[PDB]
Amino acid sequence: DLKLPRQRVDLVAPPFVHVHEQATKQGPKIMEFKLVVQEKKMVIDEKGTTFQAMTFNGSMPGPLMVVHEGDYVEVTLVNPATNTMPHNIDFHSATGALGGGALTLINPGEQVVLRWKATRTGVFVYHCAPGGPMIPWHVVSGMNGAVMVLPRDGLNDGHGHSLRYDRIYYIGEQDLYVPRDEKGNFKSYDSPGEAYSDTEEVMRKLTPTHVVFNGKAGALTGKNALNANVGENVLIVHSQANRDSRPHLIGGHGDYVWETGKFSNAPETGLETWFIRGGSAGAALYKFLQPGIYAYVTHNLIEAANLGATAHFKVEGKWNDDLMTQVKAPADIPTGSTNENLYFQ
Amino acid sequence: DLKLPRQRVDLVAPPFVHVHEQATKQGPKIMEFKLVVQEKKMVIDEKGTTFQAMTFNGSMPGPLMVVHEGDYVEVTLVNPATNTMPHNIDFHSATGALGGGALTLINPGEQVVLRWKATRTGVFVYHCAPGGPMIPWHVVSGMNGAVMVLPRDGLNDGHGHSLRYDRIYYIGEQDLYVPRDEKGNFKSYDSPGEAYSDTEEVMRKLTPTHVVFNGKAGALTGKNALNANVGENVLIVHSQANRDSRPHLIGGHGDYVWETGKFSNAPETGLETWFIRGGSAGAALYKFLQPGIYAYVTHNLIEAANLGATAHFKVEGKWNDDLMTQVKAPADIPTGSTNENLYFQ
Amino acid sequence: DLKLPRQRVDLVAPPFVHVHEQATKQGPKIMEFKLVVQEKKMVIDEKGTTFQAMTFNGSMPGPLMVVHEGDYVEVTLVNPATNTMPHNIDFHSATGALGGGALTLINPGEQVVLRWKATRTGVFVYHCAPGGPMIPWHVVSGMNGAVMVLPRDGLNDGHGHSLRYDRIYYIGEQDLYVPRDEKGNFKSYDSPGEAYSDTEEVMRKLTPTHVVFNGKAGALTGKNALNANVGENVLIVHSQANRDSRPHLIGGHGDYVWETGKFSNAPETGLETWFIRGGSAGAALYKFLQPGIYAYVTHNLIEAANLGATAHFKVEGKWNDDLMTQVKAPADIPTGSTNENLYFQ
Ligand SMILES: OC[C@H]1O[C@@](CO)(O[C@H]2O[C@H](CO)[C@@H](O)[C@H](O)[C@H]2O)[C@@H](O)[C@@H]1O
Ligand SMILES: OC[C@H]1O[C@@](CO)(O[C@H]2O[C@H](CO)[C@@H](O)[C@H](O)[C@H]2O)[C@@H](O)[C@@H]1O
Ligand SMILES: OC[C@H]1O[C@@](CO)(O[C@H]2O[C@H](CO)[C@@H](O)[C@H](O)[C@H]2O)[C@@H](O)[C@@H]1O
Ligand SMILES: OC[C@H]1O[C@@](CO)(O[C@H]2O[C@H](CO)[C@@H](O)[C@H](O)[C@H]2O)[C@@H](O)[C@@H]1O
Ligand SMILES: OC[C@H]1O[C@@](CO)(O[C@H]2O[C@H](CO)[C@@H](O)[C@H](O)[C@H]2O)[C@@H](O)[C@@H]1O
Ligand SMILES: OC[C@H]1O[C@@](CO)(O[C@H]2O[C@H](CO)[C@@H](O)[C@H](O)[C@H]2O)[C@@H](O)[C@@H]1O
Ligand SMILES: O=N[O-]
Ligand SMILES: O=N[O-]
Ligand SMILES: O=N[O-]
Ligand SMILES: [Cu+2]
Ligand SMILES: [Cu+2]
Ligand SMILES: [Cu+2]
Ligand SMILES: [Cu+2]
Ligand SMILES: [Cu+2]
Ligand SMILES: [Cu+2]
Repeated sequence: DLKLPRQRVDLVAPPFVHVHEQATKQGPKIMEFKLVVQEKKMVIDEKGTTFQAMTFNGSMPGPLMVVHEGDYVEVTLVNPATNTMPHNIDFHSATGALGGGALTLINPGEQVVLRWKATRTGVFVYHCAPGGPMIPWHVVSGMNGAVMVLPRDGLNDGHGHSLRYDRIYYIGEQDLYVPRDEKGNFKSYDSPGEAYSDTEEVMRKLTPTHVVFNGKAGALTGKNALNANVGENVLIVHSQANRDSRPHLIGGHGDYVWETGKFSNAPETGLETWFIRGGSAGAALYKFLQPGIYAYVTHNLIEAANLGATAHFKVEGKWNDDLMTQVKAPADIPTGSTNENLYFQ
Repeated sequence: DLKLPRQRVDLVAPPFVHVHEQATKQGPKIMEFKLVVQEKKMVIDEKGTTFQAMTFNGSMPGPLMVVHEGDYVEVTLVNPATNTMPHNIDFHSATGALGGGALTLINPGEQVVLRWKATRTGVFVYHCAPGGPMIPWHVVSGMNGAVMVLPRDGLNDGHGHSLRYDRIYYIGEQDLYVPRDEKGNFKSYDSPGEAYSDTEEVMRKLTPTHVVFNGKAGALTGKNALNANVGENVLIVHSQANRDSRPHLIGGHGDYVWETGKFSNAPETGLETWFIRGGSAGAALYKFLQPGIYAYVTHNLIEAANLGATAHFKVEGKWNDDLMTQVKAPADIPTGSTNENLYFQ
Repeated sequence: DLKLPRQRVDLVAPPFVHVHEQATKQGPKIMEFKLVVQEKKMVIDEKGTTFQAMTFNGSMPGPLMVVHEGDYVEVTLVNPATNTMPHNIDFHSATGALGGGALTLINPGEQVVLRWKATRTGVFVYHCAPGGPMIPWHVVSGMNGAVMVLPRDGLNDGHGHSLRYDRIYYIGEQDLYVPRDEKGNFKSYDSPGEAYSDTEEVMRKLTPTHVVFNGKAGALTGKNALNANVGENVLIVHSQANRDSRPHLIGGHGDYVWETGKFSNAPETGLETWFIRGGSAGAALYKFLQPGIYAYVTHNLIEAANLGATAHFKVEGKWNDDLMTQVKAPADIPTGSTNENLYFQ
């Protein structure tokens, strides 16, 4: 019925993004994606805490899908017979049938094929939503990702100037609700169903035990730091399917930020910290101007430092002393200093 | 002193809205409204939990008032002698005297008449605010609503195009703080004053026990779903007098969203999820393009599914297979499938 | 190497702001500031609760620094030998080295001199960030302030009209996490290090015990209310280094609000309530139109009334009955009233 060309897309694991064009002269295509549900125990923190995760394609977040405005997205959702639970998918990018949820409920051993027209530009959450209390539980178990629908002319600054990224990273932020025993130790379970009742009790109090990027504390630090170079314009897509976040690049800015995540709106310029409303994706462009380590956090610093929500960028390049310089290295305070005359003493 | 024409307005119970014009050629009027305080026990959840509510006109939220820029709003606030508590009203739309609170404190058996000039366009919270700790307690007991001040030319897209709604609904979202006994069961009381001390202890921990639309879990689901038709442009006014919310229409979008709720600002286009800051109203326009059930949620899905914060729209019309279609109904996974070669296994 | 003129700035205690120009015809300068770290026990609430604070210049918040775009900011950070902890500083305004943190770690008895170029306009957080879990702990112990980088032409409305304030106030909002004993009483400690382990446990649950302006409940009420006059345009800078806030001026508005706090973006007009994302500063201009007391709150009214987050403005001037008037003072309800016929009874 459609007859458009069909293009198969091979998804890649976050924080990386499958190859795509920003600007394109190709016409609308049917862009074919496969997502395979995987329930599995995963390690979420640096102490080895495990929890019964439920994922799209084995990762938290699910992979970033990228298409262009006016493409059709044909998703094969697969629920392997090794799974225990029904699953489905809601695309916040899509129109109708609860974002596709009402057309994609599949039992273990089943798959389903949904097509949705990419009529709305931006970054959007996709997440599982089987019904009722199963909706939050599948989402905070890991079952959420994002899709980016680019304008065919690529990004602009909303003032008639093209914007182009050298690199793109997808940061999925996950709130997790891990039960504790009477001693305060995280509990383990043999299956998601066995973890449910105790997890729902934690969920109800609305306070995550962990807030993680790329599915675990430390996922995107040290060896797995995100690479960049001075002069590169980097797009940082950030999603949170359930809970607000306030992203901040420590020692940088958001040059161009779509915090509500929709490219029909002009981005804000020069932000320190932006805001991802729970149930959405946003995006920030930044041109690195200085080398070194940058931390990328939610700027609830308790969440960032103590519940897992810090990533690192390692940026190669030459230091710019005009932007910042240490004028005097740490030195003993002048014995002659008169700090005891200061107005606040 | 004023001499302008006086127009009496009959308020209607949320989520409906009293009849009004969007664009008008009438000049400024004195728009006369009556709000009557009602303290009463109300059922808030589907298990029959009751709590000692305090309301404007017997509803949570209070009714939506609609006037036009440059109208004067003359509110008679009535505090029946059957009430136990002083009450007042703060209009976030109004200028001076703590929004009118400092001019409207009335004991049981009293009424008061306040006039405020509608100088600021948008949707705004109104709420009770008697002083001190009584301010949050009266508000999270139910004593909040909204007023919409339309431009005389009606809504625009901020780019010189008129916007007109076919239908308007008012979604008041209420955080509730219901005490529990040592067993975890919700406690009942014979009066608001008797509930206060235990409720303040819950309030202090900043975690609601319920987050409800139109005063109770399930208020706007099943039989009470909101009606619409394909092709109708629907305005959805959302308020939260105390606590942030992140509205989302599942399977739809916000075509035009004023999340900060003020019509002097151009709306954002094509949002997935928006943000109502506690202490404000916002509004979203959406043109329905697909029939069926839509859920309207705060996209903290735990709040939505587990603490009461889901409404439904039932939309009549023809399905558009071009926007979305089920290409293949659920089927067993191809025995020939090679999902064990997938990159994440 | 730089040779620009050097201008020393004497900081003043919040909520006041050191003298500065809005529009300037001076060229870029090296603006010299000194911040001295002070660890000290401070009183945070009206019951006399103390906690082991850590401050810049003895205040919560740290003082507001004001410079202009293209100035260089040369900060001497001093860590007196009477302190117990290493400290540093991260300027969200600055580019490189984690905002300066990675260049400013100083032990007790040391100082350091950092220069950063003011390339980004707006209000920005600065805060301590020594590393790891010490980052949130130093920030929620008090170690955060703000810097404003004005355009050289001063503020504009983003529509080619100059905006000028008559007065400026800096409201730093602080989330505090004070341990409680088994009885619910706040605990005291002899040193920050002794308070740490019990404070980290409170921090982890993400629910402050206090949310204060200018370092304590009641800091900016009664005798310390903020002064203004009818007709004055007041800039209200609001920062929160760790946690979201929703500012509201009760009986007023935000005429011009930069809630994300960056002057390259046009402000929103006529807001009721705005949103400061944790890790940022924002700013609102308001022209007072009515005299009397205004409360300035976070519009989580529980936080405002019950956890300390209310300031007052006392505004001198003549009452404008056209904007608002009490038409009828409180009176007994007309015996003849027919309120029992009302639709909601
Ligand atoms: O806006 C992107 C895309 O959405 C559609 C619906 O699929 O239009 C919606 O938004 C338009 C612009 O705001 C409105 O004019 C329209 O009424 C609404 O349906 C597409 O038409 C549009 O290309
Ligand atoms: O958090 C309370 C209490 O629980 C203990 C175990 O008894 O540690 C648990 O909690 C810590 C913070 O979440 C985790 O680091 C640890 O993994 C977990 O087992 C106590 O150490 C702690 O005081
Ligand atoms: O903005 C709506 C309405 O508010 C008033 C005050 O009642 O003006 C305020 O905002 C104006 C536009 O931002 C400012 O120019 C003005 O200084 C401020 O008092 C009305 O004048 C206006 O019609
Ligand atoms: O929530 C804790 C604990 O309390 C119990 C009663 O002992 O149930 C209460 O809490 C539930 C969630 O809020 C409610 O559904 C119910 O209405 C309430 O009485 C336990 O069932 C629960 O485990
Ligand atoms: O934007 C203020 C200031 O920031 C700099 C970097 O110091 O520019 C950044 O943002 C510009 C405008 O968005 C971009 O064009 C640029 O690529 C980015 O580095 C300065 O150049 C500018 O004056
Ligand atoms: O808050 C719980 C419980 O603790 C007590 C002391 O036993 O009071 C403490 O908590 C109050 C609220 O935070 C504070 O006003 C007071 O300063 C603090 O000591 C009880 O009174 C209260 O019920
Ligand atoms: O600047 N980072 O917390
Ligand atoms: O798309 N709704 O959770
Ligand atoms: O209007 N203040 O809560
Ligand atoms: Cu699922
Ligand atoms: Cu959703
Ligand atoms: Cu009241
Ligand atoms: Cu209010
Ligand atoms: Cu410090
Ligand atoms: Cu920071």
